[PDB]
Amino acid sequence: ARWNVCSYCGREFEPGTGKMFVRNDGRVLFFCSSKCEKYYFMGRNPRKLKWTKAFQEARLQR
Amino acid sequence: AKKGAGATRGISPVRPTRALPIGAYLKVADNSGAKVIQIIGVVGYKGTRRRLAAAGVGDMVVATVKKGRPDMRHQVVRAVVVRQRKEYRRLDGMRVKFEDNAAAIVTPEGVPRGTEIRGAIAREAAERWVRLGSIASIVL
Amino acid sequence: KIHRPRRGSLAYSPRKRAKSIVPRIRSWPKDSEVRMLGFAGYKAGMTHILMIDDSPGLTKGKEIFVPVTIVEVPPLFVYGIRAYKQGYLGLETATEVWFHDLHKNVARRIKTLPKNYNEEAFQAKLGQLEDLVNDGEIADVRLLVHTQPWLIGLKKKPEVMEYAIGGDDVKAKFDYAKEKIGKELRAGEVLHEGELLDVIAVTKGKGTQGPVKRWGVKVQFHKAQRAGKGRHIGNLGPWHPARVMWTVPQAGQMGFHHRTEFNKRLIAIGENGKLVLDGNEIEITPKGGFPHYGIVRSDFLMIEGTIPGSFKRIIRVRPAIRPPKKKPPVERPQITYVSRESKQ
RNA sequence: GUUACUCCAAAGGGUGUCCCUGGCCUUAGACAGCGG
RNA sequence: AGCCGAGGGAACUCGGCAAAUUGGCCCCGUAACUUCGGGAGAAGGGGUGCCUGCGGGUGUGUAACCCGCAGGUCGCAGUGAC
RNA sequence: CCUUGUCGGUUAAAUGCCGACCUGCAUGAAUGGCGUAACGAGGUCCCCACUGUCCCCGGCUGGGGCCCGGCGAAACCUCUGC
RNA sequence: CUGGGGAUAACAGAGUCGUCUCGGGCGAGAGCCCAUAUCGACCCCGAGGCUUGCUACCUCGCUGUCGGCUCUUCCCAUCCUGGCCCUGCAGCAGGGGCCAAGGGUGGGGGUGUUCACCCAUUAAAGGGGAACGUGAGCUGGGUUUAGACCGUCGUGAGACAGGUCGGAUGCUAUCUACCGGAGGUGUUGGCCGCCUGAGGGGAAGGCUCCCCCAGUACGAGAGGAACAGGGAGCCGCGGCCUCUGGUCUACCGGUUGUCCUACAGGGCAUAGCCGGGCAGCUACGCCGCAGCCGAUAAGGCCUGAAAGCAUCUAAGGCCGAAGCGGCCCCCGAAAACAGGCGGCCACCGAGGGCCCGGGAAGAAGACCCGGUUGAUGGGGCGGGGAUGUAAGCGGGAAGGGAAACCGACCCGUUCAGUCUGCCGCUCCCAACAGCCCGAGUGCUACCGGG
Ligand SMILES: [Zn+2]
Repeated sequence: ARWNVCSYCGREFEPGTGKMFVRNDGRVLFFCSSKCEKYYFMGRNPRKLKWTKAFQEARLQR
Repeated sequence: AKKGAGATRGISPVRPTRALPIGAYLKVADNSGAKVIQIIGVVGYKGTRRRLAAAGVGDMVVATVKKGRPDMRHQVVRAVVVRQRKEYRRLDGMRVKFEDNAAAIVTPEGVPRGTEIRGAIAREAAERWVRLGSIASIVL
Repeated sequence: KIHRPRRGSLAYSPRKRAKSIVPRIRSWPKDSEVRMLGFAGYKAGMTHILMIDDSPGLTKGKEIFVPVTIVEVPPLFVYGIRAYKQGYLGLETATEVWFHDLHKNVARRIKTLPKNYNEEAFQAKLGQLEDLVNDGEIADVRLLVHTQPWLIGLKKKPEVMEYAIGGDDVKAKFDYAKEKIGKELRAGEVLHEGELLDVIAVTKGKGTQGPVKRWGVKVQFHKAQRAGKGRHIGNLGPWHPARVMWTVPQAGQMGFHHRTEFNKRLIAIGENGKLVLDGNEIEITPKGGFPHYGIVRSDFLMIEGTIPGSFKRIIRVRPAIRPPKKKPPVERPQITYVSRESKQ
């Protein structure tokens, strides 16, 4: 019973949900929902969206 | 036991979803002369009226060689699936998926051809065929 | 020629709306433990857990994913004892005894309740029943039960039912019954944790449907789709016999059928809406409640998997009548996680 | 089988049972068992 | 009569019927064969919004219509619909 | 005609299509013969791309169908109708 | 073209069965020798009506058709799946025969094809009937019109059971039949509730692979089994939406073109187009689907005579199948012996319907919960969720201009604003006022009390 962490919006999501994406080079990604995954593969920037944590990580770099 | 010290098979607990039907083109991930293959059948499958056979990860398929080196084309081979783009559930409930559809060419009795799988492969394939994990430098 | 199996089952025919909304139990199992052979409740919702597998087969000893249905079960009130004798063909009722002080809301179902009927007469009638049961003309004893929805706030009009008792004898059954009449039954006094159950209920309504969805008929070719006959079947039959047979797929009522389901494991019985894991006390109701059902207050059951019916519907469980030979143990499995997150 | 005819099966076979006929045997015959 | 459909991609059918793909403009680059006129928009590829500005052609023109370039920035998408 | 002629190529698999052969049942030179660029809502075989054609179907929209008020026919019809 | 024909063909039916499919008797001979493991000639005797013919009994405007798709059902002369017997059966297998019709018998290539041929798999990829099942069910490739081309035949008009291109697909269901839904009468008084279950339906389950048994028995070696036990999947069936995907013309955002003067907020362009999406529906997701008791078939045995011995049978016993019956699921008091129990009314009034507020149910009807002994709908207050940080104000911004000032976009105020076909509390508004159906009569022939 591990709580995993989304690679798009950075939050902890519960056992029995989500997705793992594997690249052919062995690197792995975790997704909490369909939205985060679609935005990732579409190319959106989570660092401009105030509902992620990349936003605060950038608020620092300002 | 009878003969278990050196074998080719095993048991997986997952049974992934069947997502690649007849007529599908898979990439070849192993270092054999083959580059692309087309599925013409699925081993150990019985169906009904108007249904096509379909395979997933860990399944062996009868295939044709479309592109590849001259001594391999228009030949019928057998191949194990190692990756698929459609998801499939693991026991803890999390779901898994890959980037493309790949296969390794093998012998009708499990022994593989080739000597190195370029890329990652799924764990269920390696649990079911014990000689693949001995080739690939990434198992997930 | 080409062969395939037929489309649909002829074992659930006629496929017609159920005679009643309260289900019906036709047969009862062979139990030796003298106890009531069932309970009833109202369905609340679904969720999921993670548990260590106790059941035989590989995957045993691992952490897996198990979906779960929560069934809300307030206590029952026992108000009746009913005797049966043997007639020319089968059983037939012989005598009934009711309790005197019954709730004001039972007359919402049984309008015509008795008028004088004090404890004097109640005890006299009980005595008559006992002097009859000690004779020999008696074949089995059953209990009469009603639900109490006023406790959870769901409704007032109750449900009334008749349940059986375990054992080969009738005087042990009568002792049990005479001890239980006039009082309340809770689910922990009857059901064990880990039992296999058969669930019995009435399914959801879908309405009038066509044969494609109701029997599995194959949609027709795209030329027929452009002709006006895609979701139709082709043939009502041959020339001889010169009538339509009852085996030919047609349209009609889909849903609201009386169904049964075998071998659903009871995992947990809780008290007052909380589940006391080994470690700490916890709630089951999720954040924001259950959709289309509010909060859980009284008592509840965890059932492995799915069951027939919509949420607020009345369910009836019994101990398994058709169990396998390799049973899982009777004890609450090790639960590692229960989901309280929003289900809407 | 319970079919006048309209509308209904054979060649080949049977220590199934009931009967006719003609040879050979018989006061020790035709099987058994005990031995030559 | 219409809109969307995961994973596969004609395995459907007499037959890829029906639907879908492409799609405007500028620049680059374009075969066989040929009645030397064509083929040819062959094929194949890149670009394309808003804002702040700089220049050119005709013209008396801080009138009017046209032609080239740099920088900044927003979005999954700039012939954004038609 | 015998005929799915035979050899080769194209497919995992070819009563097909294309290229060669010639015992042309019953080709043939203005009832024209052999070719042929460009053209064809002409017949025909392959490749790439594209797709709900198919595996295998699901969901949504508008108009009908269904209920209510109003106006108001016809084709058919020996009698009947397990 | 007309007038007519089943007095007369092609097409399906009836009749018949030479032909056809499926069989049998006898024993020549072949099988190292050995008539019967297997094959069985020459000759003789048959079943069926699934090929084809013969005839011309029905039908000449009923319908004229081949193949394919869809859908249901039957036979056994059994391809696999269960059980057995003989072998020229060591094992693995093969060959030949008996019972058995519960289940299964698929996907593709060229061809209009049926069949036939080929590929890769499979436990195996059986053959037939139902008006050559099935056009008031579709299609329309072939075939039999009207157009045109080639080859042959013909002086010619023209023909070819020779090839090729192209070539119309109508219906408002009168009666019955079937699927589902309602309203009556009856059940010898009316109404509540709860039960029995006569009968009917069922495949609700069928099959395969792996480990072990065991590199064991068997076998010179090569090779190579079985009973018991553990597990997994495919086809089929019945359900659910916690998880994952799809849709979501509720909702949130971004943007093009034009119009409302510009901002702001809006209309139209398929919801204008794009992106995300809760409830709900759905599968590409997930849960569930006993082998046991009884009686039998082929077969294997006991006792046992006819026929002092023998003999599975004549009389009598014991065993023995995926097949029959029951246990299990679905429907079911109109089951005409038209049921049983408890209670309430009748001999004014028990109960019910309309009506009101809603859905967990729905084509109309029916069904379920509530109706001030009240949280049924709305509102207000809060919880949870979906999008994704509102307008206005303040500051910055590539660069321009004498300067005032322009200026796409960025930061802050701001997990914001908008929305909620989801939950909870709270009588602030409305579930009021009412109106109708309704059993109620008796006699002889009686049963048991009076
Ligand atoms: Zn996320």
